[PDB]
Amino acid sequence: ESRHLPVLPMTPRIVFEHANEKRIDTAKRMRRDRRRIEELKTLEFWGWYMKLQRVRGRWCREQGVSSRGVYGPAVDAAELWG
Amino acid sequence: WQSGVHTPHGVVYRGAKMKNWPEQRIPENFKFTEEQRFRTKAIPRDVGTIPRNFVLGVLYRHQPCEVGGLWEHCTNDPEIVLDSKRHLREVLKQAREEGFVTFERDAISNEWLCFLTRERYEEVQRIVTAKSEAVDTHSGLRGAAATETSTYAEKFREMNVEAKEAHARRLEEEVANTTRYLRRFQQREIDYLPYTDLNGKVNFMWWYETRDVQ
Repeated sequence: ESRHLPVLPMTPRIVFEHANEKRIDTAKRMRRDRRRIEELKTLEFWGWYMKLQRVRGRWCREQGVSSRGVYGPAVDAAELWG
Repeated sequence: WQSGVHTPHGVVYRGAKMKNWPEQRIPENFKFTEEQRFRTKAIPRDVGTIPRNFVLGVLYRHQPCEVGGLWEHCTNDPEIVLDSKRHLREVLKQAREEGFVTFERDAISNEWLCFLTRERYEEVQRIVTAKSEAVDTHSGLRGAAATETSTYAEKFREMNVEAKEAHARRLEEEVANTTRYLRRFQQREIDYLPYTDLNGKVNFMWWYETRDVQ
């Protein structure tokens, strides 16, 4: 009959299929970028917490705070309860 | 730990002392009651980057490492960061879990020999080279004697060209003597602080310094 290139006429079914494909791609992209953002947030929060722990350790070292009870280093040397 | 209770009297480890821990004498008659000894606990030791690097370097030096041989080599080494045989065992266990050390029942002798995973051997080599370069760059006095450095390079080349087993043994003896001489004055102190991570697991942050007893 015809020899032109194979062209699908625009129909409700075809346009609905294209809309569904775009919706699926949009959902996938949204979730992927959301996961990336959450990973970045978690990484930076862990970095901040590590910085906080380093600052706490430095302050405790300066102030002579051992954070191991009212007992002196002798109990830790004994190691009978650590 | 304390020498008189956790070990028989007269046993002392020439490792890295803990900061502020008092070396207090204990009477010879001291002895635990069996139930108390069973209930006794132990302070957690550092299993992280520096201890594992030190142990990996020791194994890299002495690829075939027996138990007593490994402990003696660690004691001889001047970069000691460990504190006791318990700390050494914990570091070895951590390295094994990471996949660095492998223990094999030697056919020649019943003693358990130790090897390094070939996959991790490149990592061990990189760690050793990086540590050596960092020490060389940090040492301010090093390089002030160009003649001494040239003579040492000549000695290295001579050992490489000839059989260097005797030279290595003599160097190990000299290193042991120098480590004893250093311990006479200086000591590597360890200072630790507990903390709680986000996961809720209690861990310890450690830092090592060098103090001059004088």
